[PDB]
Amino acid sequence: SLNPKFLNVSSLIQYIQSAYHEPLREEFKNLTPYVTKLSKVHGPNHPYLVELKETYDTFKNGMLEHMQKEDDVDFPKLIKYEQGEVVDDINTVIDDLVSDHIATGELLVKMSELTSSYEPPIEAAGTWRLVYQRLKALEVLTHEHVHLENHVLFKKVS
Amino acid sequence: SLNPKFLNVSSLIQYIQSAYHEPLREEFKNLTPYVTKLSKVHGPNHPYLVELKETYDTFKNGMLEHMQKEDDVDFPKLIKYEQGEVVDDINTVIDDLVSDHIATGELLVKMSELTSSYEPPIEAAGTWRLVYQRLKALEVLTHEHVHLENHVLFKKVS
Ligand SMILES: [Fe+3]
Ligand SMILES: [Fe+3]
Ligand SMILES: [Fe+3]
Ligand SMILES: [Fe+3]
Ligand SMILES: [O]
Ligand SMILES: [Zn+2]
Repeated sequence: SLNPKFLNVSSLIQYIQSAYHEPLREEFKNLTPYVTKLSKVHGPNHPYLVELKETYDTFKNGMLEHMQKEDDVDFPKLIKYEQGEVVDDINTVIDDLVSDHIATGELLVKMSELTSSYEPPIEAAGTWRLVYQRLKALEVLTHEHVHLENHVLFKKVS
Repeated sequence: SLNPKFLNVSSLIQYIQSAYHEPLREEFKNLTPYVTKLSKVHGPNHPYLVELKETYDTFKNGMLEHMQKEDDVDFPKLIKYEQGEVVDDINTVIDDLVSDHIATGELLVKMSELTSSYEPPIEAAGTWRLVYQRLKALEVLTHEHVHLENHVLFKKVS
């Protein structure tokens, strides 16, 4: 059980990528077909499952583009700033990054509302219950991720 | 709390250095005079105290040179190996580094045995109680330090 205090910016970014980015990206690939099946089968008579599908999709692609910007563009800046080099939009960067976290957040709220905190109705079975199950764990994984970035990584630079 | 398995060999090595190596060095600066003093004072009265001074000093000079071996020659050889460059001598390193861990190992046992189990007599006061506390302190940081290397960093490359 590491103390993050002792991880520098470059290594903490690494941990965030191995523990959160790469695990999230993979799950978004495995879950997505289940989430679309649930909406195609039981959406016809449960419309909220389609709102769930549509919301999950938006949260999903929101994450994936966001991470790409962090990995390929914005974490490199967070490093070179703490590596001394002049990065004059460091405050801009960090601001857009929380704008993104906030927004993905109120999206996770929406999914948690629609599912009633991921408790299936009894008349759910099979896919329906797995979808809820995995989303709940994804909601948890996403909160940890962003809390680590927000309250650890973004404070080492500012 | 953070999971060390997700760090790669180079991020983990940085962690070892900040969290363990640089602390241990700085503590050896601070604690060494007290050991010598407690040995000088109540050491005649009780000789096992000077057995302790000489045992601690051996474990000190040991750790110190062994961490410089890792910092200057062997944590490089491990990074360059994880990075894909051709490092033979790799298991020769991993095997000497545990040769030195197993060493500090049975040595820390003896310091602990010498000093009841870091239990100070009823005669002890001031100097004598600080040293035992700071040693049992130091004794546990080394367990963490050499358990991290042994079962994470070394099992990463192996
Ligand atoms: Fe991220
Ligand atoms: Fe993020
Ligand atoms: Fe070490
Ligand atoms: Fe070591
Ligand atoms: O993220
Ligand atoms: Zn797109």
